[PDB]
Amino acid sequence: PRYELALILKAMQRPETAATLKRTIEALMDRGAIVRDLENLGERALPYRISAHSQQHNRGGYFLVDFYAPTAAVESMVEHLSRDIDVIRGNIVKHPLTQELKECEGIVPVPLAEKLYSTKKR
Amino acid sequence: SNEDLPISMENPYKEPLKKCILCGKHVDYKNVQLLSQFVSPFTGCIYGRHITGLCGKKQKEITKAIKRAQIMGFMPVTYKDPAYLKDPKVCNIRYRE
Amino acid sequence: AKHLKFIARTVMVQEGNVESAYRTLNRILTMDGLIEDIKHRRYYEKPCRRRQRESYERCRRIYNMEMARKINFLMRKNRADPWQGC
Amino acid sequence: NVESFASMLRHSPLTQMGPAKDKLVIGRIFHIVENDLYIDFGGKFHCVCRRPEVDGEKYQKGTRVRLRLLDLELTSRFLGATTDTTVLEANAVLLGIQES
Amino acid sequence: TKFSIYPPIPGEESSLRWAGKKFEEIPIAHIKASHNNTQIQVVSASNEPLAFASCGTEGFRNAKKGTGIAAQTAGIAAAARAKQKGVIHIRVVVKGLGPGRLSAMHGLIMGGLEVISITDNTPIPHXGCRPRKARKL
Amino acid sequence: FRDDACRKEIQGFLDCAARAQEARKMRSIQETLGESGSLLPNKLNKLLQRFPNKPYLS
RNA sequence: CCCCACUAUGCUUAGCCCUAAACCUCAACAGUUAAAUCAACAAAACUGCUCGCCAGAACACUACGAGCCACAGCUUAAAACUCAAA
Ligand code: FES
Ligand SMILES: [K+]
Ligand SMILES: [Mg+2]
Ligand SMILES: [Mg+2]
Ligand SMILES: [Mg+2]
Ligand SMILES: [Mg+2]
Ligand SMILES: [Mg+2]
Ligand SMILES: [Mg+2]
Ligand SMILES: [Mg+2]
Ligand SMILES: [Mg+2]
Ligand SMILES: [Mg+2]
Repeated sequence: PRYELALILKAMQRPETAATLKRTIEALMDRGAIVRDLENLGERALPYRISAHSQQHNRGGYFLVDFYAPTAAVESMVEHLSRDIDVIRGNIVKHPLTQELKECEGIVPVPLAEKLYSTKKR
Repeated sequence: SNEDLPISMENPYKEPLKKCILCGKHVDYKNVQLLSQFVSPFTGCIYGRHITGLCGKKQKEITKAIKRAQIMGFMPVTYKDPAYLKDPKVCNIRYRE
Repeated sequence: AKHLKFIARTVMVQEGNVESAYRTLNRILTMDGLIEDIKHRRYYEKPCRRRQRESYERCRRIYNMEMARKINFLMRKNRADPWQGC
Repeated sequence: NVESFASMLRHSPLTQMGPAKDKLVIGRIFHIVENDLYIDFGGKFHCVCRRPEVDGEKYQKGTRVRLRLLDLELTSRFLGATTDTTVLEANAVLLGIQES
Repeated sequence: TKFSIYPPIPGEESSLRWAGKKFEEIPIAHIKASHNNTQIQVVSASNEPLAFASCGTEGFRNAKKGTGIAAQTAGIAAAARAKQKGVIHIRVVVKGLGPGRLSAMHGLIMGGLEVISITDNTPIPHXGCRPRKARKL
Repeated sequence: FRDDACRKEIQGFLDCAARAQEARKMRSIQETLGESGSLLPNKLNKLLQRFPNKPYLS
């Protein structure tokens, strides 16, 4: 299916970041994935401190990899990212653009519930 | 029979159903700016739908996106990211007297 | 512990008015439910007891909001008697 | 050739008005209690409007005024009630006086 | 400019100053308001301890420590030792809902310190350790 | 414990107690009058008597 | 009952045990709101069809028999004596 890899990389110089991305995209292809696009979301301060591979991180490079892969590649890729020392945090989710949003007519009002109690005099 | 008798039909004056501010829009966990508009600035607590004004479907979408974004490294948990404090105030809550 | 400090639950004092800053902070923590949450967490509330409390609190909200809605609806009728003497 | 009730109802101004929310109507003050003006505007129920602060003395019994209607009858069903509670008055906003 | 209750964010260029010091440079008064005691420690922005006072160190014992006046006395004592070390403005970080939560802050002010901000850091577990069983009273 | 040296502080405490003594006398009057209250339970119950909730059919 | 300390235990894995006010004490499916609405209370009153279950209290979540990884257990489950009530 179509997946989205949300990849937070260690803050590095341009050469080491390109080597990490190439090494990560090749890992996807080695597992049978068809990589569709690579998006750079920019280097930013993390929302909190993240400890990864005996190091503390406060900034990271946010990248996205849109790709298709067999269902068995996800588990194998997650294991690969856990060993890459230049990856702070990597998560694979089902691509949000696959889920088609159903149409909505609006808010249907809810009337106050009726006949909850008998009408006998108490 | 008679021309002036009422005729059966649907209410012509019926108003269109109201929609939430996010009706028809995609809620992504990477759009931290939008998600930040539905958490407390001081505590990061997700606002209930009585504060956000969202429909049930979008209250769930926002909630699930926030929880995903927080643990994936996109959004803080204990406070609203200060970068997003000057965004439009869409929630119905006032903390200053 | 891993987050930045002096952002969460932080209120700045204006013109040395520490009372108003503390009241604002207490109002913030109260509205977000933290004060009541801290109190309920001092001793363990068993799940059966928590479910009963939530049911009681939800039924109280419905009753209180419906009584308030009726009070506001009838308040206009609190005007002086237009037909006094009849 | 006697007009039927169905005909009277179809061609009545109250029928032709449609929904009452945000409709401008002409009312007449028929009863006054202190600064509460009781105004009939052609509906089942009168509305009660407070005397405006400006030109309050111009509003007297018989004075015709302009109203913006909100509801012809204020009614609501409350928790546990079997029927709707009615206050037996219309909801309207007093705009001013009508003059020629 | 209008007043902002939100604290200045470190790394941005704010105009607020206190004795020529930025918000990130103001010392911190850590108040631990427990149910049976109140502890106050003033530290520098670099985490250097400057003064410590608690209801117990001010000569209160047993239930008297868990009072507002006991915390107020601890605040004055901590303020006095901190003022000698050059402290005027402090950032208050209070954790706990004890009786000396607010009184400890008053004592810091009566002792000559100016509170520029108040921070709550009461630990709230998001799901955490199981607390002790309820009391039968 | 010499009152001669603590005059200003004593006069403060004395005035503060007097203000709190009068304040209770003020509050009590305004509480019964309802000057600050949204409505008095007594007044708010006479209004409900006129529009009683009807959980039964008539 | 209140305070402190600490164990079995609450967790995981692999097997047992098979019990709860396991109760929303309101069976499944289909249907109705009219007639008589209806002991009381509770969560208005009923029809069709089917399975399960019940027939004074207590003895009795007991005895015996039988089955079961259960061996101070579980399930099924009586009788005698006693009472005019429960
Ligand atoms: S009202 Fe349409 S999605 Fe919310
Ligand atoms: K039950
Ligand atoms: Mg143990
Ligand atoms: Mg676990
Ligand atoms: Mg159960
Ligand atoms: Mg049963
Ligand atoms: Mg069955
Ligand atoms: Mg029997
Ligand atoms: Mg048993
Ligand atoms: Mg047995
Ligand atoms: Mg046996």
